[PDB]
Amino acid sequence: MTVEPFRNEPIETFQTEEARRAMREALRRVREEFGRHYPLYIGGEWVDTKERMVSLNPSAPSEVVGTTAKAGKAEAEAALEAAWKAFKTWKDWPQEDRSRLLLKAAALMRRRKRELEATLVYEVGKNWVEASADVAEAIDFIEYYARAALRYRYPAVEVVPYPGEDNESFYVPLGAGVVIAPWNFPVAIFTGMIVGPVAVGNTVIAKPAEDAVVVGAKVFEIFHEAGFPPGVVNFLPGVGEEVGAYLVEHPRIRFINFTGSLEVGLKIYEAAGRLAPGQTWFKRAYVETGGKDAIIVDETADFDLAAEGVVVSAYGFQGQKCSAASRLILTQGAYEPVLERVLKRAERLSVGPAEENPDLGPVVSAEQERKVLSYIEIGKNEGQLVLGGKRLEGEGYFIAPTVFTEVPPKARIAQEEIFGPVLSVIRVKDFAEALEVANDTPYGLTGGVYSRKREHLEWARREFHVGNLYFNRKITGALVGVQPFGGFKLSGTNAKTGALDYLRLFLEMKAVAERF
Amino acid sequence: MTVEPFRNEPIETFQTEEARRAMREALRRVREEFGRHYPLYIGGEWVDTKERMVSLNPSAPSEVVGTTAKAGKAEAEAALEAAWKAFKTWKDWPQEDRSRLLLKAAALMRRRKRELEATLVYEVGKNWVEASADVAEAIDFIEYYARAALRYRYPAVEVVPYPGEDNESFYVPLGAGVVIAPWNFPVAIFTGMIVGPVAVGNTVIAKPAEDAVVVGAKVFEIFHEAGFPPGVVNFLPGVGEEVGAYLVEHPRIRFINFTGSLEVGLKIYEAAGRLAPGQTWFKRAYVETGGKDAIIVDETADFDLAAEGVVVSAYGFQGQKCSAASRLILTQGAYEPVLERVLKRAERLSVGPAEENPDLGPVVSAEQERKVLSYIEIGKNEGQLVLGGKRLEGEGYFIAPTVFTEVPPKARIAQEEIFGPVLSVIRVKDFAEALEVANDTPYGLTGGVYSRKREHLEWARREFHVGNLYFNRKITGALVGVQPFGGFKLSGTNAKTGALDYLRLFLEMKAVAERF
Ligand code: NA
Ligand code: NA
Repeated sequence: MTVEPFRNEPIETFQTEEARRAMREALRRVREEFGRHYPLYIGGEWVDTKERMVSLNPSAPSEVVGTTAKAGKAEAEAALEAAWKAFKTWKDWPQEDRSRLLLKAAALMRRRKRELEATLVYEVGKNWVEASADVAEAIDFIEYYARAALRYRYPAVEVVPYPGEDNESFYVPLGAGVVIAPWNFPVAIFTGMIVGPVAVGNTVIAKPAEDAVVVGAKVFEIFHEAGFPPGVVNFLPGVGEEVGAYLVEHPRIRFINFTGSLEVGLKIYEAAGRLAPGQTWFKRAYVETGGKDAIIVDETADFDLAAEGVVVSAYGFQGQKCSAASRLILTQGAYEPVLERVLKRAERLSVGPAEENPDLGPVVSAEQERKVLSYIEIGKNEGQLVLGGKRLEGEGYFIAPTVFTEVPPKARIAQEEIFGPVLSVIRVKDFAEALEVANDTPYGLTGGVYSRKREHLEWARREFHVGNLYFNRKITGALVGVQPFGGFKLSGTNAKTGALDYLRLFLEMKAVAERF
Repeated sequence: MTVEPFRNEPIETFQTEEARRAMREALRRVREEFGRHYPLYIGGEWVDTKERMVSLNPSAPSEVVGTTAKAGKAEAEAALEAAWKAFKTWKDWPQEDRSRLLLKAAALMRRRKRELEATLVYEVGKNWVEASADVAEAIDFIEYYARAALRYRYPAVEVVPYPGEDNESFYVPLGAGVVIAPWNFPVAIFTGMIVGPVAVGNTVIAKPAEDAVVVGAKVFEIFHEAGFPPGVVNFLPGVGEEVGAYLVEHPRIRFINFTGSLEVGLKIYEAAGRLAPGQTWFKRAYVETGGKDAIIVDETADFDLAAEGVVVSAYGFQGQKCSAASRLILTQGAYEPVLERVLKRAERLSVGPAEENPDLGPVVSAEQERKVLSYIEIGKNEGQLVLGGKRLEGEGYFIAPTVFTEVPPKARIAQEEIFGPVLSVIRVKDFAEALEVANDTPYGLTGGVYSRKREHLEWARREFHVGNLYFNRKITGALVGVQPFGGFKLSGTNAKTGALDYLRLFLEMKAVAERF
């Protein structure tokens, strides 16, 4: 099969009247549908339940954006049966056929981009460009994995020949697994985590984050329309740990693909290591578990450029990114000039209902707000609050862009993932100390350096121990294909998304010799 | 760096007078050297201990092949410190330099081939050709991984370009890890499990199997002579669980490479899933955990060819292989002709001291002998004993080639890995039933089919669910490069040895972007 070379889906900036008009139209359609109910999707059909889940607007939490069905263990077992039944034949599809199915799904998603963006705006409080980046990335994952999967097609393995024999090695999919998706990229990462394993012959049971069940269902409408055979992909929104735990611990779950908090990732990995009664394999678990990401700026940097990149990195989607700059490490000569610019830029950021395209919408839920406010309280004892640090007026979960300075490297706010608009500024003597401070956390996801000194940049290339490192630019928004995404240390298992290597994680190899 | 394309090291058959003469002299010199003491190897030096371990000749257990130092927790910690210290600079060696070091080690091993084979004969009771295949495979691992490592060299990752930026993805080694090696291939697999990680910049603490500590020490002599920097490879023979448990559970062990029993493998995988106090990463654990491997024969096969291949697969190295044919599955039309041929061939097999180059030497230890004899007692009550089934006379651990027939597919002797010269013959209606029975174990390592029917071979290609499948030939002796080796299900994690993919397991990826 021959398609155009992969390119990334353009991220809409809404600079044209037509773009703005199209968004307003999408926002109107989506809100007119706030009354909709979305069932489970199991074995190729929408399956409702007696109990339901409610999805709220974080910019107006008294407003319901939709309701969904609620899976328990029984529906989890039904989905598992459907997934294994589907696997028996889905595994035998030619790779070209599976890749075409994905390409169809990408084309349908592209055609519904505005509707999906507008759903992210209302359901998770993304502003317009954050919303567009999320959906574009989801399209990218489907387009990239469709093509990348062909690189593994029968028989892909390079082997040494032997006289009088055919020696053939080839990959085969694992089976049925469970995807446990995050709320902060509930189209992009939700889609990527499902379609990567599915592209090469696996089948998947997907549990959306509670906060983003509506947009998850809409992605499944796309899967349904694309025509994935029954049981290949399944959708199980649920409350609390019931569904996820049942599947993670199940003897017949073959793999687990997880993105979310370290607390939960650690439990998943530990459970994956155990042989459940009657289990007949070693479970694979892929976890991406967040970061405490730093930007270093030294005295040679373009300070204006640095301040812009820090502000985008720290406060983009309200700092609710595993990639967010939550630490700003400044050498002596960079401290005053950089901090002053960061403060001036940050104090101008607007915060309000996401649909108005503010610089920041609200945090995602009452629980997120509680967590972020609690860390702000901790931060008041550990550093010097110099900007924000409070809830803003309205029922929406609006929190001001927050900055603490003179933060000790080993402070709780300098070590623990806050996942909100809170930046900790750390002052260091020189570049060597900046690297030491950058490295001394349990995590290793993203990092950045602003500097004009080549020796400092190339030193960081070698020694700033993070999976995704960026020089003289923002540290968020890794692009599929361009920047393989995934970390070191307690940021997870280094499963690089948007990379050729990702699909190998969902395959095993068979070696077959015939002696003639 | 440019070297000749990889070829496998030829396996000596000892058919020429020159080869016999060389081998007799090598065996004489090794025997003359019985009783020699080998210390631990830690941070570039041989380090002795007060306690010692004894290695016996399984063909004449009153004979002490040698003794070694015995490591406990303190020596394990000293080795870990040395391995992390070495890692700091070893990771920074150009890949060409590391690869050249492996090539030197291969050249030195090649020059000591006869001595190592003779050490295997005396220490683990391999006959001459089994010893030669073992050493040749060790040489192959070093040659193969030296070349394969270069395919991963800076910056190896294929990424999509982006305007105005350099995007550079590359691999880095993980750190210091522990190797727990088996007694049955204590040159080949001991070597491969160590030099693979080490090739790409990792460092290793290696624990030899208790029964094979002398040959492990000799491999370390080669490593020391080759000039691996201090700390890069470390040798810790020990008794029982102490050293292995201490390292597997350690917060500062980065990875674990294991080959041995399912029982032990399951505990290792479970422990690697836990975060030890102060641990700052998700451990990787690679395990290869044995098999219950079948050869299917149908009525279309060459029955004499099948019987030869079955006897070799079942009884080579006394059936003490993860790859050994421990099940013979015969369709109704093949049952009588193949079984009669197998019986006639097996009853002619010689058994005696390994130095005599018999068809079968002894099993490896008194405990192994006990276990195998216990399973023979179990088998007598499950199927029909038709050959052997007893210990022979002599102090060496000699067990007769054993055959049970009309074995129920779910019998313990048809399910559990006996690891001795015991073949279980299962009679089935047809090929479909043969595949069902072949698949219905918890394992998935090796298997074979003797058939002339193309439809049956190609059906097995798709449905006989084992990592290493062979048609119309023996199912043991997978060659490095030619047949990537590793299984499915409870045969382990499908870490394919002697394959390009093996080295990827010991690397993580970094993505570094510079916006100009
Ligand atoms: Na919501
Ligand atoms: Na021994």
